Amino acid sequence: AKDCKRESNTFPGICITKPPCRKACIREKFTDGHCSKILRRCLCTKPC
Amino acid sequence: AKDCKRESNTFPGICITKPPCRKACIREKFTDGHCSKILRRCLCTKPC
Amino acid sequence: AKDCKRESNTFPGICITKPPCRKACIREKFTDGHCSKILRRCLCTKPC
Amino acid sequence: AKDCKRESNTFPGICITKPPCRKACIREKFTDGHCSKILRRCLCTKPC
Amino acid sequence: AKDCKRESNTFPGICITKPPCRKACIREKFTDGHCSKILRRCLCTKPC
Amino acid sequence: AKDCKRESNTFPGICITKPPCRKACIREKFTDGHCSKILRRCLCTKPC
Amino acid sequence: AKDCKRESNTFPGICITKPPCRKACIREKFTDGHCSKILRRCLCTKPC
Amino acid sequence: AKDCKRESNTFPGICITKPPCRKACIREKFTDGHCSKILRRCLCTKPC
Amino acid sequence: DCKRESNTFPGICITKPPCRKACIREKFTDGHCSKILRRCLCTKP
Amino acid sequence: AKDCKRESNTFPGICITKPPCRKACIREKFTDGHCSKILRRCLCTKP
Amino acid sequence: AKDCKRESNTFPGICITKPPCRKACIREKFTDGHCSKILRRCLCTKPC
Amino acid sequence: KDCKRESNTFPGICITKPPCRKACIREKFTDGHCSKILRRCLCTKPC
Amino acid sequence: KDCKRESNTFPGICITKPPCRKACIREKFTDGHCSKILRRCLCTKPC
Amino acid sequence: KDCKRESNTFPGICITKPPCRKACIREKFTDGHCSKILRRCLCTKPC
Amino acid sequence: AKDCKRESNTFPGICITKPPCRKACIREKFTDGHCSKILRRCLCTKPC
Amino acid sequence: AKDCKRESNTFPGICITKPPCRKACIREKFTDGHCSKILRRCLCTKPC
Amino acid sequence: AKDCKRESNTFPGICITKPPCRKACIREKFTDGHCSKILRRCLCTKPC
Amino acid sequence: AKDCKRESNTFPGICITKPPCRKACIREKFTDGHCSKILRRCLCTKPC
Amino acid sequence: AKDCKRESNTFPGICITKPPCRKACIREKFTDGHCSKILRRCLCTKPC
Amino acid sequence: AKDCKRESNTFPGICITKPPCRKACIREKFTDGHCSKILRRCLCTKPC
Amino acid sequence: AKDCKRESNTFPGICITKPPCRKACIREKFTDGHCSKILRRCLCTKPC
Amino acid sequence: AKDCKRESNTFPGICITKPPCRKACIREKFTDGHCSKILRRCLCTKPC
Amino acid sequence: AKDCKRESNTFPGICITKPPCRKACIREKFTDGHCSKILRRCLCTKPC
Amino acid sequence: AKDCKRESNTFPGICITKPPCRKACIREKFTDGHCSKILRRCLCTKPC
Ligand SMILES: CCCCCCCC(=O)OC[C@H](COP(=O)(O)O[C@@H]1[C@H](O)[C@H](O)[C@@H](OP(=O)(O)O)[C@H](OP(=O)(O)O)[C@H]1O)OC(=O)CCCCCCC
Ligand SMILES: CCCCCCCC(=O)OC[C@H](COP(=O)(O)O[C@@H]1[C@H](O)[C@H](O)[C@@H](OP(=O)(O)O)[C@H](OP(=O)(O)O)[C@H]1O)OC(=O)CCCCCCC
Ligand SMILES: CCCCCCCC(=O)OC[C@H](COP(=O)(O)O[C@@H]1[C@H](O)[C@H](O)[C@@H](OP(=O)(O)O)[C@H](OP(=O)(O)O)[C@H]1O)OC(=O)CCCCCCC
Ligand SMILES: CCCCCCCC(=O)OC[C@H](COP(=O)(O)O[C@@H]1[C@H](O)[C@H](O)[C@@H](OP(=O)(O)O)[C@H](OP(=O)(O)O)[C@H]1O)OC(=O)CCCCCCC
Ligand SMILES: CCCCCCCC(=O)OC[C@H](COP(=O)(O)O[C@@H]1[C@H](O)[C@H](O)[C@@H](OP(=O)(O)O)[C@H](OP(=O)(O)O)[C@H]1O)OC(=O)CCCCCCC
Ligand SMILES: CCCCCCCC(=O)OC[C@H](COP(=O)(O)O[C@@H]1[C@H](O)[C@H](O)[C@@H](OP(=O)(O)O)[C@H](OP(=O)(O)O)[C@H]1O)OC(=O)CCCCCCC
Ligand SMILES: CCCCCCCC(=O)OC[C@H](COP(=O)(O)O[C@@H]1[C@H](O)[C@H](O)[C@@H](OP(=O)(O)O)[C@H](OP(=O)(O)O)[C@H]1O)OC(=O)CCCCCCC
Ligand SMILES: CCCCCCCC(=O)OC[C@H](COP(=O)(O)O[C@@H]1[C@H](O)[C@H](O)[C@@H](OP(=O)(O)O)[C@H](OP(=O)(O)O)[C@H]1O)OC(=O)CCCCCCC
Ligand SMILES: CCCCCCCC(=O)OC[C@H](COP(=O)(O)O[C@@H]1[C@H](O)[C@H](O)[C@@H](OP(=O)(O)O)[C@H](OP(=O)(O)O)[C@H]1O)OC(=O)CCCCCCC
Ligand SMILES: CCCCCCCC(=O)OC[C@H](COP(=O)(O)O[C@@H]1[C@H](O)[C@H](O)[C@@H](OP(=O)(O)O)[C@H](OP(=O)(O)O)[C@H]1O)OC(=O)CCCCCCC
Ligand SMILES: CCCCCCCC(=O)OC[C@H](COP(=O)(O)O[C@@H]1[C@H](O)[C@H](O)[C@@H](OP(=O)(O)O)[C@H](OP(=O)(O)O)[C@H]1O)OC(=O)CCCCCCC
Ligand SMILES: CCCCCCCC(=O)OC[C@H](COP(=O)(O)O[C@@H]1[C@H](O)[C@H](O)[C@@H](OP(=O)(O)O)[C@H](OP(=O)(O)O)[C@H]1O)OC(=O)CCCCCCC
Ligand SMILES: CCCCCCCC(=O)OC[C@H](COP(=O)(O)O[C@@H]1[C@H](O)[C@H](O)[C@@H](OP(=O)(O)O)[C@H](OP(=O)(O)O)[C@H]1O)OC(=O)CCCCCCC
Repeated sequence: AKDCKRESNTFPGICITKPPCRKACIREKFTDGHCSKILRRCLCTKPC
Repeated sequence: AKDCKRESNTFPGICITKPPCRKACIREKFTDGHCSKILRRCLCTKPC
Repeated sequence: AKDCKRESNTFPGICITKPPCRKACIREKFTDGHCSKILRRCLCTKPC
Repeated sequence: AKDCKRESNTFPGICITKPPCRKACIREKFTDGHCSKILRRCLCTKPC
Repeated sequence: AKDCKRESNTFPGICITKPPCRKACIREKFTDGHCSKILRRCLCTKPC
Repeated sequence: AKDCKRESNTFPGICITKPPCRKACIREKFTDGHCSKILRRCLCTKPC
Repeated sequence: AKDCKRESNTFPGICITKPPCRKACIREKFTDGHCSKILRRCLCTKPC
Repeated sequence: AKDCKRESNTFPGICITKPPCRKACIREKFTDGHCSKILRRCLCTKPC
Repeated sequence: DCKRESNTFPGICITKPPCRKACIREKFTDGHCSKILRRCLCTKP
Repeated sequence: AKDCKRESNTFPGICITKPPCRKACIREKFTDGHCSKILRRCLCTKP
Repeated sequence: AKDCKRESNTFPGICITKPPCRKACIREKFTDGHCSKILRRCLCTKPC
Repeated sequence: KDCKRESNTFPGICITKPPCRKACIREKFTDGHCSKILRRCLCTKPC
Repeated sequence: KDCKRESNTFPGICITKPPCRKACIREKFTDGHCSKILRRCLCTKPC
Repeated sequence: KDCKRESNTFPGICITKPPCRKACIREKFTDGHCSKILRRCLCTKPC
Repeated sequence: AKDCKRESNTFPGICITKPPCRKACIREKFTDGHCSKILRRCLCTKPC
Repeated sequence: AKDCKRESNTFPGICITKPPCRKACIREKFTDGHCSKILRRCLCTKPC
Repeated sequence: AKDCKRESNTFPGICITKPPCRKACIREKFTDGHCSKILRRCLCTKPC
Repeated sequence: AKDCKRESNTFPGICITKPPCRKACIREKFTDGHCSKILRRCLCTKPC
Repeated sequence: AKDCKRESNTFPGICITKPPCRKACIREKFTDGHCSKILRRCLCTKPC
Repeated sequence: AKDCKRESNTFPGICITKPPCRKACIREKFTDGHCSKILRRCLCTKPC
Repeated sequence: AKDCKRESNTFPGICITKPPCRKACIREKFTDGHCSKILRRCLCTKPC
Repeated sequence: AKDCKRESNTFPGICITKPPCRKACIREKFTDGHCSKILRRCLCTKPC
Repeated sequence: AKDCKRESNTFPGICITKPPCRKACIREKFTDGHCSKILRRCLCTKPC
Repeated sequence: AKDCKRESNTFPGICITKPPCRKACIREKFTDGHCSKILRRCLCTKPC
């Protein structure tokens, strides 16, 4: 069972590396964040 | 804009109608559930 | 669930990053904006 | 002036004709509803 | 509140982005213009 | 070389013949109505 | 050369035979009328 | 409804844009010209 | 040879003799029914 | 109505555009030529 | 946001529904099991 | 095979294996390799 | 409404209703009408 | 075929056969099946 | 409540009327035969 | 060539794989069963 | 529930009726032949 | 010299890779098997 | 086994019927040719 | 020009890189092998 | 095994058939020419 | 190696065919010009 | 006007930040070096 | 004045960066090599 997921509302650029997307997701009260594989979107995750 | 989303862990088959996927997601402590477009998965949603 | 969606009327080009589409949607009396997955269109959103 | 659009949360089955989807959308405080052409979803619309 | 629709009689090329189709429709006494997704036609709209 | 068209909101079933679709469109303040070719929808038309 | 063509505005039924479709076209200020191949529509023709 | 139409006799190739087919129709004593949807033919329209 | 649909034929073309006479009145040499649409198709040189 | 139609005999290729079939069909002593939509046959026509 | 993952060694066929793969993974000392999206493989998951 | 999971601690792009392998051992894994296309640091440990 | 079934005894194309109605009554039905498009003799009787 | 009629008690859209078959049995029919395109619950019984 | 269906192997033409197709199906030890709606095929039926 | 086929009367769900529909058809005194192409129906077959 | 199928090598035109396709298939050492539903191809069949 | 073709009677799942379908077709006394592009069916082949 | 395939090099037009493409492929020392379904290409086949 | 082409009969899974597909095709008496662009199949090539 | 390829600099229109594009590439000192699949471009090829 | 690329400053409309775009780039002191695949822009190239 | 653009020929790895790409482009006789949005390519820019 | 393109025959891995693809292309008697945009293939270029 993976965590929930919602695209970041504060991430401005194109998700290349994981640490930058995690930093923006933590502002949105998420526990982690990673880049989408194809569209390169910053996806925030949290235990649901 | 959306809310937190995750695939259903308890949905048995193909998601075609919404009520069967909604009832499975509410049992998983979610608020709603809808069918994915192509693979017809039962995606559970809840406010983040 | 999701918010109410509509395509932007003032967005100039191709939706590649979020900030250019969010600002164009906010000027259209919306609350947020994001890019369409394939056609890369600026989609304006706001709570129904 | 296109309306804002969102998929119905209450329409159970597959959208084939307009009246059943329009009934579920108007019940959700929307002004109209129509079927998607390929996937046959019930899309609710209301002015915005 | 869905608007009517008629293909533009003045659009000289292929509907690739929205602004040039919106401007060509306003000159035809229409209120909005959008591109058809497949054939890339400029479709004008107005309240009806 | 066409009129402004929009799908009917009151037509109950499948558009097979023209009169039943034309009557529902004139009631909707349109001038004429015809069946769509493939999906068999009642399309209301009126001069732009 | 080939005659100009337009679908009949006043044909009530399904274009099964040519005599009934031809009579309706002449009442619409046309010279002849024939049934379409697939969708069984009453097409009206006149010199051009 | 619609205007009486007939395929152009002088348009040289494939109908891609509207003005090139429109000009070939006005030279054939017509008022407008548009491209057919799938076969991409130059169709000449004029008021009946 | 050349082919054209009949304008004088009143109904569905089931047999050939009814369509053959209707085409001869149209100054054609023969008339036969289409395979599927059951139309009276006149033929002439 | 319609004009008398017959498949062209000189033109042996596949009817892609209208001008090539309209020209070669006339050289068979007809008045017009066009392409069939599906089979792309050069169909001759005359009154 | 994801657990430790490996393809099942005891799942015979192609993963279509979740219950068949989940039962095979638990017998392999795993906590869950889900189908891959494209290749439809039975992937077993357990907390790292 | 082993149990696989993407590294939570690798900072950049997985260019070579040793840097990702060390970062996975600090996450209590036994090995790590680069993803073939996206160049991610995937940690591996025996299940 | 009534229960519907295509006539098994009607010989040809359903052009007018009375010929199809007579054939349906012989099949222990109450009425029969021609279909819109295919012109079939469809029998009707109360379920 | 058997005498068919659309169900007057089936509320939604016919997708699977069991839910429509039960509605037709309550309507004094023997079986029920979905229409192929419109997905309507058709009730069948021996004429 | 249908019977066992199989397409005729002896019908030589297009299934226009039913008596010609029913006769050819009886020679194939089938009890009945009817025309298919769209493709106009001779379909032979018999109790399963 | 083909066998006599009739849609299954006891198949509860939707035909994705052959074994589930084959067992339902053998249960109905048929010899084999397969999934239809589009509507995913379970079709029972047996030698005529 | 079907026989082995391969398209005819010698069928000259469009498969409209069955006997012309069956004749060309039997000469090609097949037992039967029928038309393809849409593309109107002559398909030869023989027991595998 | 194209081989004859028939759908597999024994292949359970959905044809994604060739080895699973080739193995099932070989057990059915066919020489080869492959996946269909769109519907992902297992099709067996052997010399006619 | 399946035959080796290569597109025809001498076929002049658009592949509609099989005999024109088969004759062209045999003129190139292939054994058979067929028309591709969508783009209508003349494809030659020959045992590898 | 282009070589004769046939899908590999022995390639295990998804064609990501070329050398794994080349080695399998050379073993099958072909000269080279490359991956199909979308479906990622191993295609064996050799002079016709 | 594909030849060295470059788009034609002199081909005027949309590549439909091979001879017109092949003739233009021979003028440009190439050995062969074919039409691209989707965009219908004239691509000149020659041995590397 | 690769040349530099800049959009044409003088190309008026939409890049459908290559010859018009290549000629417009030579007037801008470039060596070649070609259309973009999707946006149909006239991209000029010359040795950088 | 717009500056010419070309991918770097000496930048050895994947770009993430701008300064490393600018230094590589200036060595290649360019005036600036920015990195592509998605593919992370070091693109060199200089006035045409 | 563009060059001729051909995919590398000897590039073993995924085309991530350009210098590795250039080396593989120069060994194949090409002048330069770059990575493809979507499929990340090593394309070799040389003057025609
Ligand atoms: C040439 C253009 C062609 C269009 C290319 C289509 C462009 C395209 O592929 O991106 C679209 C997007 C995928 O985008 P992307 O890969 O970046 O995002 C992934 C995707 O959302 C998965 O569904 C997620 O897994 P899950 O759901 O949480 O389990 C995954 O989350 P995670 O696992 O990483 O945490 C995400 O990374 O998905 C679609 O909408 C289907 C499009 C339908 C395309 C239908 C094609 C048959
Ligand atoms: C590249 C093509 C493939 C892309 C696949 C990408 C799959 C995917 O993500 O859904 C998109 C589409 C849904 O089609 P569908 O007609 O049901 O839904 C329409 C679609 O969402 C349009 O984008 C909407 O317009 P817009 O957004 O407001 O502008 C339109 O709203 P409106 O007109 O009523 O206002 C909707 O009706 O699906 C496919 O194209 C093929 C399905 C594949 C499986 C087919 C199974 C039958
Ligand atoms: C091959 C591409 C397929 C993608 C779909 C193609 C993309 C798409 O949007 O489809 C619309 C199509 C239209 O069908 P339909 O004939 O009913 O509607 C016609 C269509 O809107 C034309 O564009 C209209 O002309 P125009 O615009 O005013 O000039 C015409 O009006 P008029 O001329 O009579 O006045 C209308 O009659 O319906 C499907 O095929 C859905 C089948 C889905 C099957 C549902 C189950 C899966
Ligand atoms: C791939 C594109 C083709 C399909 C989509 C095409 C959809 C579309 O564009 O509508 C046109 C067609 C109307 O068919 P229909 O036979 O009623 O009308 C004919 C048609 O309009 C021809 O184009 C006319 O010739 P032309 O143009 O004036 O020279 C001809 O005039 P005439 O010369 O006889 O007097 C008319 O008779 O409708 C379908 O094909 C639906 C079949 C699908 C039904 C569903 C089947 C599953
Ligand atoms: C195989 C099944 C075919 C049966 C279906 C064939 C049915 C058929 O023959 O119609 C032509 C249609 C394409 O015609 P196309 O879309 O270009 O032209 C439209 C068509 O004529 C409509 O009927 C018109 O509406 P209406 O009627 O006046 O109201 C419409 O007028 P308008 O709206 O623009 O003003 C026209 O735009 O189909 C094909 O030929 C595709 C060939 C596929 C390629 C295969 C051949 C290589
Ligand atoms: C059916 C048709 C078959 C042909 C379609 C062939 C297209 C194709 O299938 O590719 C996808 C394939 C497997 O995809 P598939 O969706 O089955 O498996 C997913 C994939 O392994 C992800 O990487 C996993 O996420 P993550 O990494 O752990 O975060 C995910 O785990 P989880 O989300 O469940 O936790 C898995 O479900 O993997 C490739 O990249 C091959 C190179 C692609 C081609 C590269 C082109 C350059
Ligand atoms: C192939 C493309 C062209 C189609 C031409 C092919 C010819 C064609 O159009 O077939 C029509 C055929 C029968 O139509 P037909 O008019 O003969 O008979 C009517 C039909 O059975 C309706 O379903 C009934 O409605 P309902 O019982 O009251 O609910 C009606 O009952 P009633 O009211 O009289 O008592 C009957 O009269 O219906 C199909 O199978 C759907 C085909 C899909 C149509 C394709 C849509 C594009
Ligand atoms: C979802 C997209 C929207 C729908 C788009 C497609 C719209 C469309 O195709 O309509 C089909 C619909 C009936 O289709 P549908 O499959 O739902 O209903 C079947 C139909 O009534 C047959 O006639 C019945 O057989 P029969 O008669 O007893 O022998 C059959 O009974 P059974 O075998 O199950 O027991 C029924 O299941 O009604 C029309 O025919 C209108 C003519 C349409 C063409 C009009 C041309 C003028
Ligand atoms: C995805 C779009 C759908 C098209 C897919 C095509 C779907 C397909 O493969 O069937 C062919 C279809 C049916 O033809 P047709 O009406 O002659 O045959 C009927 C059909 O087999 C039904 O399934 C039968 O009911 P059931 O099964 O026993 O319950 C019915 O038996 P019954 O009830 O009378 O006893 C039969 O009458 O005709 C076309 O070609 C559509 C034009 C397609 C050409 C498209 C371009 C013009
Ligand atoms: C538009 C026309 C649709 C008519 C489809 C009518 C129903 C139908 O026939 O489906 C088959 C087709 C392709 O499906 P698919 O690729 O899985 O199967 C192939 C197809 O049957 C070809 O016809 C075969 O070649 P041939 O015949 O031996 O020459 C080929 O065999 P081979 O070459 O490998 O040996 C098969 O692999 O699917 C669709 O077009 C629409 C599905 C999209 C989803 C539908 C949802 C609505
Ligand atoms: C969207 C459907 C529209 C109809 C498309 C009908 C389906 C269809 O056309 O398949 C082919 C396509 C591409 O296949 P793919 O790219 O893997 O393989 C290429 C393809 O075979 C080309 O035809 C080859 O060129 P050519 O012939 O030698 O000149 C080329 O050879 P080369 O260049 O490498 O040397 C091959 O690489 O695969 C799909 O999209 C399946 C989507 C369905 C997936 C269903 C998943 C559920
Ligand atoms: C669905 C997306 C639509 C397909 C997109 C298909 C588009 C395509 O084929 O290549 C473009 C893109 C490269 O993106 P990338 O950002 O690296 O390169 C940009 C591109 O060159 C633009 O043209 C430049 O803008 P402009 O012209 O000078 O104004 C821009 O330079 P600048 O502005 O910074 O100076 C460059 O950054 O590649 C992919 O999409 C990766 C495929 C992964 C996803 C595959 C898609 C399924
Ligand atoms: C229309 C949908 C896509 C059809 C693809 C049909 C075409 C096809 O199969 O390959 C194209 C593309 C690979 O593109 P890729 O980026 O790898 O390679 C580029 C491509 O070959 C261009 O055509 C080249 O330009 P040109 O031609 O020389 O001018 C360009 O040369 P250069 O500029 O670098 O020097 C190359 O870099 O593959 C997909 O889009 C699959 C994405 C997912 C699609 C799968 C959807 C299910």
